[PDB]
Amino acid sequence: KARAKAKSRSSRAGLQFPVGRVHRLLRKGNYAERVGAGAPVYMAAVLEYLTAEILELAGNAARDNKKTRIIPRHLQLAIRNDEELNKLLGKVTIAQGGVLPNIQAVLL
Amino acid sequence: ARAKAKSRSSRAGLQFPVGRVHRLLRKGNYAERVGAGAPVYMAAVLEYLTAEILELAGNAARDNKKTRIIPRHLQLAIRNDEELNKLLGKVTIAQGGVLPNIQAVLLPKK
Amino acid sequence: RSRKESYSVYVYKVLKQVHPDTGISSKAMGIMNSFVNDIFERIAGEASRLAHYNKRSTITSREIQTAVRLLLPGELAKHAVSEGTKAVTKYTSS
Amino acid sequence: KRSRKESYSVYVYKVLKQVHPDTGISSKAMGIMNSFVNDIFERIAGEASRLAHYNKRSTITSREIQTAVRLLLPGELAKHAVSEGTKAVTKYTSS
Amino acid sequence: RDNIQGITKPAIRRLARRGGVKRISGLIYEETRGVLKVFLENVIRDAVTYTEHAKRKTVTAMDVVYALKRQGRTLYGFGG
Amino acid sequence: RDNIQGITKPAIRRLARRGGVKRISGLIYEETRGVLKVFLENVIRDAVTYTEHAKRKTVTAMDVVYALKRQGRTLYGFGG
Amino acid sequence: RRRQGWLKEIRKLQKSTHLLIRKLPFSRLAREICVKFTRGVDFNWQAQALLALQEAAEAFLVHLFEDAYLLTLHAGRVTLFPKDVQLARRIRGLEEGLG
Amino acid sequence: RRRQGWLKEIRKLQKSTHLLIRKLPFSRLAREICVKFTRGVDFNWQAQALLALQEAAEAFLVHLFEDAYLLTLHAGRVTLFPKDVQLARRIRGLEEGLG
DNA sequence: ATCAGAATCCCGGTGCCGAGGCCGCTCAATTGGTCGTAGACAGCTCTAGCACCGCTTAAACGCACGTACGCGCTGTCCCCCGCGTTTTAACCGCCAAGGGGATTACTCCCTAGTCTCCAGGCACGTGTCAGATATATACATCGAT
DNA sequence: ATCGATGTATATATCTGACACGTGCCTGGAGACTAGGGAGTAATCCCCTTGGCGGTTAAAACGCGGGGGACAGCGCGTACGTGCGTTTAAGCGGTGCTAGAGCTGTCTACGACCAATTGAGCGGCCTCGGCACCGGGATTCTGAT
Repeated sequence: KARAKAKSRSSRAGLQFPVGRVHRLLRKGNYAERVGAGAPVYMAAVLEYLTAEILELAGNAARDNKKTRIIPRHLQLAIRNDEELNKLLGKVTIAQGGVLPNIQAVLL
Repeated sequence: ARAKAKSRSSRAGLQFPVGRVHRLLRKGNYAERVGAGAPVYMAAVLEYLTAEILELAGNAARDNKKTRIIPRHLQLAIRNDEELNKLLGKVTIAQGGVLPNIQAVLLPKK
Repeated sequence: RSRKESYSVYVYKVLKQVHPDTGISSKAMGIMNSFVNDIFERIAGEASRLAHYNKRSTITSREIQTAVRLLLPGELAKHAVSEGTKAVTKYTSS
Repeated sequence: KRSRKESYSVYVYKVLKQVHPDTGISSKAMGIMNSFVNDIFERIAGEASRLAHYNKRSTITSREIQTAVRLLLPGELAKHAVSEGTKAVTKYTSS
Repeated sequence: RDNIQGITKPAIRRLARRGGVKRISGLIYEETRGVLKVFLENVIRDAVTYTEHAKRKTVTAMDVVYALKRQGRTLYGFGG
Repeated sequence: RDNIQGITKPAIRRLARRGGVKRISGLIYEETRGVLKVFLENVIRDAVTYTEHAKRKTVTAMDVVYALKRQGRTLYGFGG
Repeated sequence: RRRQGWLKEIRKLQKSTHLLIRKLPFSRLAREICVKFTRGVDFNWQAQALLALQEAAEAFLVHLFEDAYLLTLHAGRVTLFPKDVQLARRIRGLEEGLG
Repeated sequence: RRRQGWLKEIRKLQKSTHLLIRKLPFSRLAREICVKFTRGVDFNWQAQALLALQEAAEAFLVHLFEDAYLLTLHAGRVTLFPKDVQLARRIRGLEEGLG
């Protein structure tokens, strides 16, 4: 009737990350007294960019292993093979992960 | 008409102001409700920590023949005691030099 | 009963857009899920500290903008700012 | 006109003149004590807030601050702090 | 058989082979067991206090991951 | 005379003498000036970002203390 | 005729990802350590928490051994000595080494 | 008439409390670094900000030099080399050492 | 064996400026009621964690041994420090100007909050294929001659 | 100064369990509207930062000469990797048991909120003493004597 057909706010942003769930978590997160309207959309864009870039590195790392399904080994190799992410994710330890294939320079 | 206003610190018998700590917790957005005994506990913890650092600082100042605390004595007092050092290792102290020390191999003869 | 909300399905959709035929196991999906929660908590901490330092009560888009500029290093943050601008310019319409 | 600009200076004066009667303090050391107490306050309050959020409670009560103070300061320092906090709440709940 | 020797000599040798260590002194086992013991005491005390707050009697994955978060080494893959 | 040349070589040797260093290589000066430049670059970048959010044009002491607080080296003695 | 065979082991362990310590020594060591802080009461353990503990501890020890091996290589040595791991623990972050 | 005098210098400087690097070159260095981020607009500086910057930078550099001194001592030398300070900056990590 | 000289430390004397005390004030802490909801608590139901046991086998272990490597030592040469001289820029004091930080008033838009409705995401199944393992084939790499 | 045994990499078969997809559902997101206060913006004051000038003087710079220490190399001994045979304990299946985790329902103590009051604490100002500095005397290391 008089109620319009519901558009999700993610569809208004053209993004995939859930805007409404993030709005609820900012309301119960209690970081700030009030929650502005454009701020969860901006944050959602930031997460979409981060997940897209990390998944792109993970997909190329999966193509190097000739596998089409992502294992944590692919994330570990994708994360430490990018220096700007290495500054981002240096301090996190990744579960089910190995280390880089790095043998020290005295090989002979 | 009503009773005489007593500070809540006098109800706890403490020197750090519970009322100001309550005002800081209410405007600090940490939680929506604040329990009654939590600022009292905070006043106790801050009172003891200040007493610890001031006791070490007063002994450190009396060791340097001085009766008025300069930041040098605070730095020396904090870093000599291991237990506080572990807490305060991550904090730089302004006007603070490093502990008077030298590695033992550099001292050649005794 | 318990809902146990996770970002799994959104990770699946963005994965489907960037790489069509690539799948994901459950442990790597959990890795992505806790990763998204962690970067969320850091950005919320930056917004909380900056909102309290400057005596503002609300987080607007400018606060998140300077927060993402502060926490992520280098050009990754700049392109994230570009993504946010393209988000906000389409959010305010319709 | 100027703002009030509240601080922690006078309590450092009272606790200093109680623990040590004859000892003074400079203004730069007073400012360093002020920033110290604000920093350790922010860590303890952030610890209690995160821990209260993790277990899906919404109130900060004295138990959350108790587990927070045992968690953050290392060793017997925290043990004595627990003792003083219990003695303080023991006095406070009387009235 | 005491329990600190359950962390065997070939296991620590394998950990060093992951670390790029080519040759290994024989005195390293006692010290490496020492640092592993101090690390485990540090994490287990904090995780047990996180369990003690919730009035529970079982260490769950959430409390061990929070205790690792308070030492500054966050762990992914087990909840947030 | 470049702007990093205001950091004189007796001053860098004075920093080394505070550090317990007996002898100092002649090559240390360039790298020490470089590490000073990169450290100051990262801190000044953080503080100027904090200034630009507040719509002010002057780096006050509060910006330097917050900018150092977010890199894990909090400084006491200049306000909270 | 054996020349060197450690190279296959190091590259095989850096291309494998499995856990390096057996689950039971880590389990009973963890329970003996946990009863020492909770004043004698016995605790139960979820399996995923204990597995996560082993993943974090093994990653941390691997990073500590790479750090001490850089300290060995800097002083002109080639075998890993205990003074190197001691100096590595001191030069690491004071908070990170011991809480 | 030549005697070694480093011991009186190290004993005198480690009990000092004043700022040890000259103030004004540090000031113009901070201004010339600052002009590279605000796109040529001249920013002003309060004095207490530059004083705090000097305090943090000097304590950090002293901590870095003592730890790199532990590295140079470890190799049996007594002189501090650039490879030691570079290795110590790597071993402190990516967040505290490089930035 | 032994101390002149320089250096270090300690002590007496002088001066100054920042600490600590005092006073007015204002707004924040306190008090007293009031109202609503988080959580304490009792209880009940059920998963999963611990305990036990057999069985197998891969992994741990001890020893013998050859040899790679740490370490003391030595010689060589190089580069850094102490000292002396000349130059320079930081520093201190003074002063002016103006950008901008800080405050107040005024206004209005944005967001908290309420209520209804519906659809996205989650629990639960389910069918099928990528990855794991075994097997065969060949390439490279080290060893033999 | 070339060829052969074998470790090492890769293609092929053949499955399973986890994975990606389908289905019912319920609760959380969305729509519309109202109220109130956070904050945006303009105007103004003054402050304190920047800029500049003159002189000082201690610090920087540079050069020179001497010697402490870095580094390459050699011999020795010790301790470590590797191989082989023995053991043992970890892991996997299989059952069973119950403490305690999780949910639900009730209620009350406890905490949010507002208005009047007053005093604790804060800004401004003043005074004298802890401390900074200098000078003289006892103490202490170096390295010639």
